[PDB]
Amino acid sequence: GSVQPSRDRKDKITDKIAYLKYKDPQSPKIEVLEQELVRAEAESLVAEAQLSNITRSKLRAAFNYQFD
Amino acid sequence: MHRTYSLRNSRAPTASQLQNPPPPPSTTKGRFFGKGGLAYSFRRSAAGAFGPELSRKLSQLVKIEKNVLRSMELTANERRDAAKQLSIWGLENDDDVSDITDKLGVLIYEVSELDDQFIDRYDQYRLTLKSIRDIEGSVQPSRDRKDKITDKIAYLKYKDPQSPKIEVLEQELVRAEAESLVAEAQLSNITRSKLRAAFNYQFDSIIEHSEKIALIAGYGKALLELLDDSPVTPGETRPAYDGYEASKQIIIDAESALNEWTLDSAQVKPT
Amino acid sequence: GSVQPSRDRKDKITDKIAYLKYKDPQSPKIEVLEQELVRAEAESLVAEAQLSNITRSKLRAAFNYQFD
Ligand SMILES: O=P(O)(O)O[C@@H]1[C@H](O)[C@H](O)[C@@H](OP(=O)(O)O)[C@H](OP(=O)(O)O)[C@H]1O
Repeated sequence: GSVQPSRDRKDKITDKIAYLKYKDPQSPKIEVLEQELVRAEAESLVAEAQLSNITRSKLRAAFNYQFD
Repeated sequence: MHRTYSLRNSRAPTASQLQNPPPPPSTTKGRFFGKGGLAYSFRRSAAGAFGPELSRKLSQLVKIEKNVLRSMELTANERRDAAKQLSIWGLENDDDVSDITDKLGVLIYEVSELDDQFIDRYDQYRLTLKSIRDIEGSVQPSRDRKDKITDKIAYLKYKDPQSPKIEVLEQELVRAEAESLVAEAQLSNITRSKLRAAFNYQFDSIIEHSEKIALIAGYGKALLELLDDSPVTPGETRPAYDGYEASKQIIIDAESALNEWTLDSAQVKPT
Repeated sequence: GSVQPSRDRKDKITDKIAYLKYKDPQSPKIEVLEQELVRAEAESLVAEAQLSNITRSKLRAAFNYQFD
């Protein structure tokens, strides 16, 4: 639940970039938005890994304890 | 630098001062500023207390640059209209005066034309600085969020160490740190480039405008050198003035020199 | 005056393509619209040439006649 908002924000930034590119290509906000998008992508790249690292361990430990 | 190297607010003697004594200060310098009412002050103050704290100063600088650029347009318009008025006034006089005055008005008329291009380049430089302002203002919230997360972790650790929110908060903190590590680099990468480019453009524009103005003034002096003067006794009649052709050649040469000049052919060579 | 509507239609088609790409990339109308755009471009390529061919001739002839 804590992990999800990062991907939410990345999707929002991507949608904003896609809309603003269509509206007018001459806006000066393309570069800053692209930099923000690449920053969010770099963050999510490690966020997904740290989310997927612990699930397969905690689930296994809990189920082993329950079965014992 | 008279102010820096001496506590006096006056002007230290120099070569120009030694050659010619400095003129008295202008009498039409009133105590009241009269800086276009309170609109300038409002534009100056409102911009510095609304947006993010990081980009507060650059907005003020942009507004002040806008005021600077705005003033020169009025100056150029007034100078052009002054030239027009002088040309109008010179008509009802002698033949030589009715021509020299018109030629001088025509020559003076191009200062506003140069100032318009200077203003355009100034606006370009202002936009270039505004880009840096915008990117730094967008950069700040990431560090704001990282600081907030760090403070939350520090408080929750003190409140009770047995809370299960330590691990998730620590992971969020490390994620924010990893994001800020590239955010700071991408913020610092472009400032030293955009500032350098904008200032180089501004200096090139200043050099070009100053050299063109100096050339125009020199050719104006050359044209005015033709105006012959001699005292006349009462009852005498001055000889008919015949110098129409020379002035036309002078102004044609001025046009040719102004058009031919390029940046690479700058006459001034700094040491 | 007769030449202008071709470029008007080409601009309209380009704007429609640009908007529909932003709205959703999964629409099946991208290919047909792109083909229509390339057809309009091929038409305008000769329309501009045939417009510019005759102006410099008719203007010159008319002005020569007037001066004579
Ligand atoms: O003392 P005041 O009320 O402010 O008026 C000034 C001065 O007393 C004269 O009236 C005038 O010089 P002239 O009589 O020669 O025109 C001058 O105009 P100027 O500043 O344009 O020279 C005024 O600024």
